[PDB]
Amino acid sequence: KVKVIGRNIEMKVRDILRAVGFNTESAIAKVNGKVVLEDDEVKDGDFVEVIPVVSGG
Amino acid sequence: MSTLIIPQHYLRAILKVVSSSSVEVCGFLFGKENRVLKVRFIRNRLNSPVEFEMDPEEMLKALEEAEQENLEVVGIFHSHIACPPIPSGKDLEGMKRWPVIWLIVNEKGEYKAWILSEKNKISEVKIVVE
Ligand SMILES: [Zn+2]
Repeated sequence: KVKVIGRNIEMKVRDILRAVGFNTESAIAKVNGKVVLEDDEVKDGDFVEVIPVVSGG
Repeated sequence: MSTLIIPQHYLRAILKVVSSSSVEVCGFLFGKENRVLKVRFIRNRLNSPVEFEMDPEEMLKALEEAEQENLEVVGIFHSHIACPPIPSGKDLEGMKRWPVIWLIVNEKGEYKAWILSEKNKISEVKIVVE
């Protein structure tokens, strides 16, 4: 239930981000198609997309 | 991919915006396969001449908009200031998370495009200006 876009590979949202390799500052998340903040509660049957923040130099 | 096809008026506009910016510019190249059909500039929230990070809200709105239009992200573009358009080690990590074509330009009008393979090796890609 965790899709990270960019590579396109398939509790609160802060842990699901750290579980897939990101934090609040390096990715933005949306649950069931809706943006959510870091300590927003995640439910058992919801669909999450992790959007890595594009960065470089 | 192997080659980037980008319309001249988009490339010229990117170079003009870069030529007068004191900070790094960044954005998306949207289209089909290797061909650019739309461009979206995105705020560099670091406001910095040496690094860039996309505003997350602007980024997400741009990707959702492109999805509605049935467009893929063909590539990412950003600028260097006072150095050649070669990927840096900082670019390497962003290319892992967004493994599409990376177009790099600078304020002198130079531009080159790059891609990161699955073996995490960078290769230059040819550009056709349409
Ligand atoms: Zn760079």
